[PDB]
Amino acid sequence: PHILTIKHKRAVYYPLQLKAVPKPGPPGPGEVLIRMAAAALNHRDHFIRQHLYPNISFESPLFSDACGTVVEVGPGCKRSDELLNKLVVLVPYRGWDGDSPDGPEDWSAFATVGGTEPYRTLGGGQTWMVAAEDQVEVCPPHLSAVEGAALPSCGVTAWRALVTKCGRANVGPGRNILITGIGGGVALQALQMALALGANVYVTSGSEAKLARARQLGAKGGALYTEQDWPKIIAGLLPLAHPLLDAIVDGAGGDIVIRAVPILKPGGVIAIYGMTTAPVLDWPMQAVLKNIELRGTTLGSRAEFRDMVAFVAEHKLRPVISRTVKGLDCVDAIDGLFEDLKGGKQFGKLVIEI
Repeated sequence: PHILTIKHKRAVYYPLQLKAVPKPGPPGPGEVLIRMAAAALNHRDHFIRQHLYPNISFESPLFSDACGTVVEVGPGCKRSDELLNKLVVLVPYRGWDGDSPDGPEDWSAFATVGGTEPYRTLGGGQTWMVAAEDQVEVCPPHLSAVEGAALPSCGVTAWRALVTKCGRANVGPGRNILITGIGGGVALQALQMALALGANVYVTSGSEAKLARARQLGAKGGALYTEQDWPKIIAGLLPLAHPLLDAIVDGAGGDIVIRAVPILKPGGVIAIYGMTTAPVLDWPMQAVLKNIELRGTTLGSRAEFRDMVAFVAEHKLRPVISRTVKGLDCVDAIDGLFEDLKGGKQFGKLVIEI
């Protein structure tokens, strides 16, 4: 019965602390007890380690991705027979319900769990977890604990960025979707989802090895953003019957807007979920004239999460996994997965078997 948190140090990097804590008690009313099986590391957790993320905590278990087996259900559980002795996935947030799709109703109530305040009971870096029967969803029956762990926070982000940010009309048969920086956690998730939705999915990478792996997964074409004319290369791959891109799922920022306007249809959506390059963009006047909308997105509503797992459970989508450390005890191995995150040279998710 352990828990994995960061500890104080003094441009910083907090070391990992393995604390032995008592086993959680019986589940309260409407709560379920979860035997943790696997926790996936996410890109957000790297900024927590350098304090570049708001509301970090030296007491909350880390990782926003948790997958475990519900062992005990509490009194008054309406999803009891649905969750008992089954693998479930935690929603990686609270304070965002399905009745407000545009965003959380109260920004002061919304918080991202995992290594942050105030929800110190929710997190993947722990052997046990007690949580509400509404905060978990039934893990797709075809995924292992490692695969289920790699889904929640990067799946609902990609799911929302397609069906709501881009628009279901833009992720269908005959539509052209560019997904920049294939190999990242979020870009891979949408690569599968946009293909299963029926789009003509094209990708962008920095290495020729990552490009080929993307074509192995179903990418109808790709380019290299290291090439000074990558919009024109992607432009050439588009069919004659529809020579333009419908929407873009970018998570790098940079010059994406000024590069993509000439190859994007009027009314094209640039659904941005991250800005790794620079914390600012470049909005040209040609994006205004083309009625182009840069739609920022992050995670998703509670209904969009439930919608997400059901879509993955139906078409049997599986996430690519890069590495996997067998043991929350091995803190040096878990630390190794952090250096591999910073390097940005990866393809798939980095998970930890609990």
